[PDB]
Formats: sequence, C-alpha cells, structure tokens
Amino acid sequence: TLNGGITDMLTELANFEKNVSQAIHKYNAYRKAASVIAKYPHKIKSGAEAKKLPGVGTKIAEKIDEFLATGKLRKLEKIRQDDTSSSINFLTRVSGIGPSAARKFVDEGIKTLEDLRKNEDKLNHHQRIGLKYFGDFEKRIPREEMLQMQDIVLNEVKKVDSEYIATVCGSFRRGAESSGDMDVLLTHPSFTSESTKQPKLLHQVVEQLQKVHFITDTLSKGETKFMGVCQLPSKNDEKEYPHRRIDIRLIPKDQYYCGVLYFTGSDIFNKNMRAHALEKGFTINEYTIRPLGVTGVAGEPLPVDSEKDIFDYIQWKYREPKDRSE
DNA sequence: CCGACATCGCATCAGC
DNA sequence: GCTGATGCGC
DNA sequence: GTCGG
Ligand SMILES: O=c1ccn([C@H]2C[C@H](O)[C@@H](COP(=O)(O)NP(=O)(O)OP(=O)(O)O)O2)c(=O)[nH]1
Ligand SMILES: [Mg+2]
Ligand SMILES: [Mg+2]
Ligand code: NA
Ligand code: NA
Repeated sequence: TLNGGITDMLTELANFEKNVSQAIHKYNAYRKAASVIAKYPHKIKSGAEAKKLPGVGTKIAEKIDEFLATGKLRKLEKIRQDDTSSSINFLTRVSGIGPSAARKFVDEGIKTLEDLRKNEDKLNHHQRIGLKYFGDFEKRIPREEMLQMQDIVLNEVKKVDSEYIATVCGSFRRGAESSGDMDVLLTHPSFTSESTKQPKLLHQVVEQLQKVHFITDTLSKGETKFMGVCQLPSKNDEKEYPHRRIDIRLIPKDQYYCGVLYFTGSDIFNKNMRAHALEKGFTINEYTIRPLGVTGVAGEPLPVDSEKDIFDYIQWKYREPKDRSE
C-alpha cells in the first residue's frame, strides 16, 4: 500500500492484457513489475527510480511518470470507456469464464450478470457454479476462518485414515491475514512416485468432506487435483458464512517438499524461482527438480529432503514462506 | 536485435 | 474409444 | 513488456 496506486494501475493493465488482449506474456510482465514495486521499501518518486527495479522497463517507467503527475493513466481511462473491454473484464470474473468464453459470450450478446443468470443453459458445469457463488467468491477469508476451516479438513482427513497428511498451503502458509481460498496438499503413504497401492485416495477424502457437508460443490475432480466449494457451518440464528473456493492436490508422498514448495507460492514467486532454476540449468515442477543437459530435455529427479535442498540446488538463500509473498 | 518468458491437471471438443 | 489441441485455474 | 546474449 506504500506504492499502492502504482501497483493497482499495473494490476489493471495486467488484467487487460490477459482477459482482453489475450497476451499472456504482457500479463505476466505487468504482474512481475507490480510485484517488485510492491515490495520496494521506498515511495516511488519517478519512473526512472522505478526503472532501476528488474522487470520495470521503459514503457512502465513512463506510465509511472504519467500516473505520478496526474493521478491516472489515459490508456486506462480509455480502456474503461470501451464497452467490449468492460464486458470482457467483468465476465472473466466468473470462475470458469476465461478470455475465450468471455469474448464468445459478448458476441452472443451475453454481457451482464443478468444475461448470465438467464442463459444458465449456455454455461458448462464449472461456469454455472462460478456464477452461483459470484459474490461469495469475491470475498476474502479472514485467517480466523481459515483456521476454523483447517481444523475440519485435518480432522475429517484423519477420520478417513490416520496415515493421510493434509497441509494448508497457499497464502495461508505464507502467513497472510486473509486468503482468496484454501489450498490443501494431501499425502498418503500408499501413493508414492513408485506405486499407487490404493485407488480413490482423493475421492475418499472429498467424500468425507461432502458427507459432513463441508464441501458443497465440485468444480473439477480427478485422481489428484480437486477444485470445489466449501462452507463453514453456522450457529443457531447466525447468518451463514459465505461459500469458499477450495483446492486439493494429492501428491506422491516422497515428493512432498517439491509439492509443498509449489503449492505455497506465491505464483509469482514460483515463476521467478523456476525461471532462475532454468538460468541455473534446472527445471522445477511440483514433483521434482531435474537438471538440463544441453539437449534441452530434463534429466533425472535430484534427491530432495527439504524445501531448502531445492533452494540450494539453484544457489539461493532459503526464504521462509512468509518471505515468498511476491 | 530477438527468442524466451513456469509448469501441469482436468474439462471439452474435433478428428479418426 | 483414443489422441491431441485448447481453455481455464490465478 | 522486459530481459539476456
Ligand atoms: O498460476 C499459478 C497459480 C497458483 N500457483 C501456485 C502457488 C500458489 O500460491 C498456489 C495456490 O494457488 P492460489 O490460486 O490459491 N494463490 P494463493 O494461495 O498463493 O493466494 P490466494 O489464494 O489467497 O489469492 O499454487 C502457481 O504456481 N501458479
Ligand atoms: Mg490460495
Ligand atoms: Mg487455490
Ligand atoms: Na528495470
Ligand atoms: Na474466470
């Protein structure tokens, strides 16, 4: 919030290039800049001062100068006036409506909340659930509620089988006082990178949480990734808690540290760290860190015993979860 | 310059 | 049905 | 849009 005007402006630009332009790389660029400016511990006085930060190049620096002089950015004033953009940006806020569907619905003449509720038959299952909880999914989750939600998940998980390990990652593991959703990383000794000795390891846990009415809706579901909806139980006479997004990732137990690294994030932190891994000649995913022969093709999984081992391989100081909120 | 830009699971559709 | 391209998740 | 060779 110290350069909060500049980082917002850049976040708006990022969303424009993503939802309207469909320029994924311009989107990531704006977001990197906004991230490296958010952590910058001084109040930016000029575009040139900002340009010294990596990821802030010439075009962004002039946009900062313009914002500092006037309080605004004309390119954004224009983008806001355009009706196709405004519609597209709005539709992309429904979970499951991306840039393509959004542009597609606009061509169909579907461009308001009202248009979507009246053409529910024109949405896929995810989009239908994303529309139903539209308001709820715009709210943040207070850490106190994350804590309540954590008890239930962990204790319900323990009820299905004491050998599961469930770990709330995401922004919650980085200490955030609020979160957009709850991310849960799941391990069980039966599912390793070697073998799967038990099927439906994820289904059972989803099933338990549906049973106790914690999980209310399913966005998508496969053998290792669940994306759905949950809700904390309310007390008597008390207004209900908003419905919350929940993601659940089942990961081979021997690959826990790579998995907990990835799912802890932030997304921009993983991108910076994975790009540094590439520059150091490594490739990191949620399963393994592997070397790169000049071939291009990744070699074999390196041995990992902690999050820090991954950091060491690319020659970075270890950074605590709270210090990864980029 | 100009090629790269992080990485992948699940849903959906088209081609066969 | 199987395969492969594409969208979408943020 | 930025960055590295
Ligand atoms: O494009 C992405 C998105 C997420 N991720 C990762 C990191 C991340 O923090 C984790 C969970 O994703 P979320 O969408 O839940 N973002 P996060 O939990 O960090 O913040 P919040 O959910 O409160 O907006 O998975 C990526 O690696 N790439
Ligand atoms: Mg999250
Ligand atoms: Mg999530
Ligand atoms: Na720079
Ligand atoms: Na969306």
